[PDB]
Amino acid sequence: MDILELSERLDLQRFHSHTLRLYRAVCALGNNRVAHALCSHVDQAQLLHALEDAHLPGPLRAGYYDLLISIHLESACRSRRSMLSEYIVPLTPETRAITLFPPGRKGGNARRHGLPGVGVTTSLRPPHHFSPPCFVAALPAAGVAEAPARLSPAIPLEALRDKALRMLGEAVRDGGQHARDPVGGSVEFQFVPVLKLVSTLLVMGIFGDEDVKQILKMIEPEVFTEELEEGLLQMKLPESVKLQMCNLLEYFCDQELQHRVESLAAFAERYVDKLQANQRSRYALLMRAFTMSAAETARRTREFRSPPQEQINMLLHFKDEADEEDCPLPEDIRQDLQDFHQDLLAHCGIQLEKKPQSLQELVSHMVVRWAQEDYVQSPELVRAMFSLLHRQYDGLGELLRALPRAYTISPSSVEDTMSLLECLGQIRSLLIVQMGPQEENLMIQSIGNIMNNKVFYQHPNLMRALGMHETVMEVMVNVLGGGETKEIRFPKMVTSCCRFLCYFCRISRQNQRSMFDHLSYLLENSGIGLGMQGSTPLDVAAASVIDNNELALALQEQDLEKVVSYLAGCGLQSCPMLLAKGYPDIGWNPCGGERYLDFLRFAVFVNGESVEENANVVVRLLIRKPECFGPALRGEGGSGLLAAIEEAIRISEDPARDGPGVPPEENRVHLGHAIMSFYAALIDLLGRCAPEMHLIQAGKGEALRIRAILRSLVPLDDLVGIISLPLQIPTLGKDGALVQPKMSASFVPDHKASMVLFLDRVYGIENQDFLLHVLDVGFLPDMRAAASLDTATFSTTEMALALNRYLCLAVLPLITKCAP
Amino acid sequence: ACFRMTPLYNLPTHRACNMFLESYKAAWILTEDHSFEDRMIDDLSKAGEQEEEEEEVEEKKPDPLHQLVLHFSRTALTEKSKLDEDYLYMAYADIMAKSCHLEVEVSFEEKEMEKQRLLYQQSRLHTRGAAEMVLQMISACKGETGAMVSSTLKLGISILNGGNAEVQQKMLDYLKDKKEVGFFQSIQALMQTCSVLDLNAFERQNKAEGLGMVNEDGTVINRQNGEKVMADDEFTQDLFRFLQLLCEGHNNDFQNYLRTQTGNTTTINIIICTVDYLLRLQESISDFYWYYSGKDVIEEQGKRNFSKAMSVAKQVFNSLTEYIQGPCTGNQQSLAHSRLWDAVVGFLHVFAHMMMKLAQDSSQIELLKELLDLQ
Amino acid sequence: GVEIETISPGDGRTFPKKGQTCVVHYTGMLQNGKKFDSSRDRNKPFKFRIGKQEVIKGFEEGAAQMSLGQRAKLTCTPDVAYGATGHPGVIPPNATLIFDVELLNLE
Amino acid sequence: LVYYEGGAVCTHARSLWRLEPLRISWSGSHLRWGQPLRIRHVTTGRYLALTEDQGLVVVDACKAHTKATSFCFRVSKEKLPKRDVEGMGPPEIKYGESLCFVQHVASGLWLTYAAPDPKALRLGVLKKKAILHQEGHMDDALFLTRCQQEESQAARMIHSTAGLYNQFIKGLDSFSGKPRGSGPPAGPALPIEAVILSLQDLIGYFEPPSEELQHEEKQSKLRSLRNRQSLFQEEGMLSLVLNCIDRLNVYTTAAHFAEYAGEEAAESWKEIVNLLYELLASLIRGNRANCALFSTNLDWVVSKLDRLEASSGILEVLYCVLIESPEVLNIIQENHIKSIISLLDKHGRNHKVLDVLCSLCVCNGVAVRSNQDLITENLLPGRE
Repeated sequence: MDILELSERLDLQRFHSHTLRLYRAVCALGNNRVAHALCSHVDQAQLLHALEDAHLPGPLRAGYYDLLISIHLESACRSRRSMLSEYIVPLTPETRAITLFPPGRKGGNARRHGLPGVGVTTSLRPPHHFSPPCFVAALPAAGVAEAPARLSPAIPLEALRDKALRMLGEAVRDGGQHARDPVGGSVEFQFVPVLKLVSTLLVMGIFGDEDVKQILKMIEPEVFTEELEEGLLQMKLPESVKLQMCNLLEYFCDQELQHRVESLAAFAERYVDKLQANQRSRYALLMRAFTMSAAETARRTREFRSPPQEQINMLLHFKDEADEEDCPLPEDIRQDLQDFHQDLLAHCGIQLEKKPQSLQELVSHMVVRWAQEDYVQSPELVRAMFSLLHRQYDGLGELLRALPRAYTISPSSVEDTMSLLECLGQIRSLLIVQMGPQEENLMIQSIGNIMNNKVFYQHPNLMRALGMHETVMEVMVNVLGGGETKEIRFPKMVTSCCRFLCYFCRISRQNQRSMFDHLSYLLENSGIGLGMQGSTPLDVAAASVIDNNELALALQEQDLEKVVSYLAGCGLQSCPMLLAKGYPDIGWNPCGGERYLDFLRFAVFVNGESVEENANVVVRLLIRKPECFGPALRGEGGSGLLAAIEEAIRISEDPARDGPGVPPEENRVHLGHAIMSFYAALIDLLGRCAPEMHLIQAGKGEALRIRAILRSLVPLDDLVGIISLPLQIPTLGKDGALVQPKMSASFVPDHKASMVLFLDRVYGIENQDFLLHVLDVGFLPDMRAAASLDTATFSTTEMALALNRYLCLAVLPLITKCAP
Repeated sequence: ACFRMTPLYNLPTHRACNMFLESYKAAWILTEDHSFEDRMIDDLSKAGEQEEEEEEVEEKKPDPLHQLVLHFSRTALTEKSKLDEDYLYMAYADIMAKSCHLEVEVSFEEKEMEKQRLLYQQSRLHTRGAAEMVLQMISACKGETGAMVSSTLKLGISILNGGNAEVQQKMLDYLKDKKEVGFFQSIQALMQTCSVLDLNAFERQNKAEGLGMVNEDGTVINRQNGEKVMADDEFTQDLFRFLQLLCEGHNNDFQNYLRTQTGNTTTINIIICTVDYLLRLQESISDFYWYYSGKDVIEEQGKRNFSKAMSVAKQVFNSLTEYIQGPCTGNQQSLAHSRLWDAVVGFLHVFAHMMMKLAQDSSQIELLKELLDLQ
Repeated sequence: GVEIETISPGDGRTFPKKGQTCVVHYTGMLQNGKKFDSSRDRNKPFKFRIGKQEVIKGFEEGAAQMSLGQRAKLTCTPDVAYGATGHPGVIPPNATLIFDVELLNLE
Repeated sequence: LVYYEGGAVCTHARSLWRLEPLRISWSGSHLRWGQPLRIRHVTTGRYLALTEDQGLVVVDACKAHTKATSFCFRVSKEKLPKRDVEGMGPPEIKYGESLCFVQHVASGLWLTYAAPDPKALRLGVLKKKAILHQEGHMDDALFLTRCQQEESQAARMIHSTAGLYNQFIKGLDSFSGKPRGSGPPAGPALPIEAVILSLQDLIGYFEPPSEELQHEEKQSKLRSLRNRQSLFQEEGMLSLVLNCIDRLNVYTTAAHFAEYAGEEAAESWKEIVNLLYELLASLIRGNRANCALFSTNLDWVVSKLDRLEASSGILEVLYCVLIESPEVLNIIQENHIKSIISLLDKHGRNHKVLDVLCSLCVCNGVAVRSNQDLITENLLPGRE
């Protein structure tokens, strides 16, 4: 039957309107895989005809307009909208052409405002990616979740924008005629779907400059002249239409803002060149001033001995005219900046009649008139209205909230910026979807494309400005939150996020400091996040604090008490994943234990020196929670740590107790090695928690108290037994093959080197008898074995490199401090 | 290295422009003055062009300023677990707060003009529910410190400046007929989360400038990033300033309301929780004295940390004065039976030795005179 | 597999051989008469290179048999169609397809 | 057993005590210290008693012999029933102040938390069982605090609803076998009118407030609605009514219900099945926490959409689950999708089913591409 009959058959009208709501539901939030499939059911011809179908009912007309926007426009629109708040202005010849006001002759300081959205915009926005929908093309030969992401289905936009202008013009004229039968059955159903389509096209930037001039004519044909016809703002429109009008105007306000930002960036390009030239000429004049000066050169050349960040602060420090003595900029350059500081204020309507004459007065006058005309009942309309009204008045503050995201780049990196922003748009677009294997593969390769981009390393300030570290953080927060107890799914994607953040911190100090603010969030998410293997979320925390003494000092005790309480739990049962894999159950987890210990090791040791405040807080928490030490040195029922290390040696050597015994998994946990690696990290932590000698010779009260506590908790007798323990050696035999041990399940030189620091920092060497007594028993056969392995065939083995680092980093330096 | 660091003329154009924008905004835009708040509220408070209509209905549809307050009091009263940040509310609450105050032998004639003009500024707001919406977002925040509370208390102070009697009457009436406990549960929570002086944080701050790290973008001379001891001093100052403003003018009806709430289901003794905060502050400042007891001179950072803590202690004593003046016999018996005495003795012990120590030199006259006005 | 039923004869001499784009206005239909695809609604011809396996195999082998301007019909069996998996969201699995093929021009 | 349990444990109905004296006349008299008075639990209707085998336990009203149940109040632990006064009574004990001690009137034992702490309290949330000890510790003084009228009124309906519907449960499954034929009744007559009256009293007791209410006042009714639903769910009656649906669903029709209960109950069978779903929808709607319980038994509700006795009732229950819990959407499989689509196949063009599918795609503004693809995989290609 004719679809126009549903205006009387209300039974099917509700069902079909709900059907179009289901179509928008199943193609909502970027699901372009299905948004392609919908084009078969609703053809392009059907949608385009339904745009002009003036006898369609209310719900069906609005449902079909919204369905067209959802299927063909919303996926590209959302991604473009998220990049409308960033201003990456490249330094290009067309960037230089951008001016605050159009060239004219009415006023140099304040000409009449140009038409908003009309002109050239140089701010970088990634291009849209559409695809012609064809259902008979050959299916992809590759497997699932390997093909590239489906794009938005294509639709003619050059004709679509002209059509969108056309019905909008018809609606404006028809509204003026005050017809008793408006299109669609009501004024709201006549204007709201059309204004939605115009708003979406405006956001996507489909409309050209002439088209924008038209839209400004239908909005207000008198104020917005350049040099019945009643504007949309004077037609007594309902509340629902008013919301779309607010969306249109806030778009034009954004265009005015972006015009201001680009104009300022162009002024920066025109100003830096002159300022550099003048400062270079003044450098030569300062060089020749030695012939007519004296010892007072330092005051004037402190500018050139100061890096440029505070140089521009001094150079531009002439705003209030009471500070002109230090500034060496001539009056023409000073006048230039004072000139641009006046027209910028005029462009924002600061300082300088019923005609509004501009968008700034037009929006304020209209919004106030709407509010005083009637009690507005829509909360969304009220918030949109006063958001607009606040933006018109607070012109400068609105610019202030936008400036930290502004950034200028060289023209040689625009294509890399496009190749980066597209991947960033992928990450942002995956925030609104439940993570799955398809999305996981769509973003791991996105992050990998971010790594191989030069702009990621060259512009850390830009990378922080775009806030990538956030979007990756909430992606990790979402996946950790999902299945937070039962199972942390997608480990390959969690390690992708964590690896990216860890590499993000190492770029620069400011990025590292930015990550340091998110430290508190990471601990509880890493409390169960350690189950996966690889770049754990804990490693992000450790990389955020390492090598920065400021961040290490700034780290607070409430962050550490979480870690020690977590180690308290980790010391009374095994790893739950290890329990599930059939590992021989043990009453304390060595995996999560060592993972905590390395972080504490990075927390209390900076640039070769211990941090006293961190060291004393961590040691008083370990003593306050004695269960963290493990089975040995526990206290009640716990023998010496030597009784643990040989026990771990036997367990590591003996099968069916080393692990599950079904690396084999490339990260297979060997519990015999895990016990003795845990205690190796524990002794490394204690040695790096040892108070410094300069504090001991100064005799500080807590320094002696804490180091005595370390002495009592760690007896030296079992320590020498740990020194005296042997190594498993690659022995020549069995037809010449190198019979080597497995470092993942055997004694390693690292564990002993973890001790050499402890002994060198807690007890020390003062007398020769105790020096040679420990050197000859354990430190001697290690290096005799090193000499034996140091041959043409064995010096490149897996133990030989460890032995070289073991001796030359811990043992031989120790001998250098014990030589007298 | 400073002799050989790169001069400005050798910097790339894009990098130089990036530094230039930050220098320009930080030295020309932040310092720029534009007080549009008064004319914003003036525009929003005029119900012009329909007064000639003279609508029959009594209702009298709200003017634009009243519509903001109604909308924000709707978001305030909606039932949500967390009161999420609203940058629009920050903008408009700040605009309303900054649109009221507008501020050597000046006579008693023009002061009667100035204070009456201030009352007109406040009447322009509180006649439109602005007192109630402030009370609502204080209850709605549920004890979570943030820009929500800071801009709400900033507005509550600007509407209560000078102890506006009708504003206190409106707030007291709204609390007494709504009978909600969340307002004082929040006030108790914020007062408990207010920070005091920490020696451990101070020692870490001392070692921060010892390192004196710089940044990659040029060089910053002793970067003044966030100070972490009494960071919320301004927030504790204007929380107690708001509490003082409520009971100012000997409002015995509200003074008895802070001590106990007959209408509410449970009674929260704000006076006692004020003493408890004062005790925490006095223990902190006493320990901060004990750390400088050995040292003969107090460095600049130490002086600033006193000045911030002392200004907050001055505000706390002023608020405690306003709780008992009138006199309020209930509060007087409450403070007598409270733990105020231990804080008093501790302050006296701090006062004595601090005056002798600061009188030995002329570099701590500022600190010592703030000690005099504090005691 | 694929059989042709001529609707309107073309020229009968110019046949698209291997190496050139095949430009066609197709109108695919399901076995029950419910149309699932077309190209004149989009008003743009479906240009696909011959022999590059860019189209379903049934359409691929059918497009070679006829000549310029030949309106024809193709009965795509599930063997040379999407078949077992169908087209996700549009074509049900194991279904016969009918095409109103119209090879309008060659480049 | 009584526990000094902290946190949000005693915002529920399980932790309300009633100060019930012995005197029939002037029982609501103001408290005088050291007077005989019983203590009762509200929902279970049980009285604290000093029993010989388990010490301090709650016992039914048939075994409260006034010896082990009566208690008293006082100011301190130093060793001190008075003659009843025919009046309101002097003001002695205030709310939130005036610390009181409780000693058994006959046994003389004083309330105190049990000292030992087991492995359960080593890791789990702290709960220290109060034992009526000889002298105990020092801090065992009590603060007496009020409770508001709504929850105080509420507690009795928990007691009444549990008593009546439990008696309906045992009266129901008593005829699980033994088909009727034409003989005498299997058990006592079912409380059909009592249950139906309680159902209609509770549906309106949980009726969402009208839309036209002012937003300033509407949210106040929302708070009461959430609190009432939370308390009723927390007392397990949401599962108890789920038992009611499970017990009724085993019978295919009213005639089959008559084959095991009788012609008198077959009349109200179709009425009660619709009412129970309405009550369930009232209980679950609007609450995320109460709605979260349907993550495990999602297929339980899904299996009942085929049943024709109450089609829209269960469909509404499913809709209330979906619009409230985003976690439920992660649990929906292909079987559930084909089940929902089968409703459109079997029950015609029910537009509300489209709203169920519309809610299965996006919940709280996040996409679920698994459900979106399954819906399009099974609904769109058929074109039927």
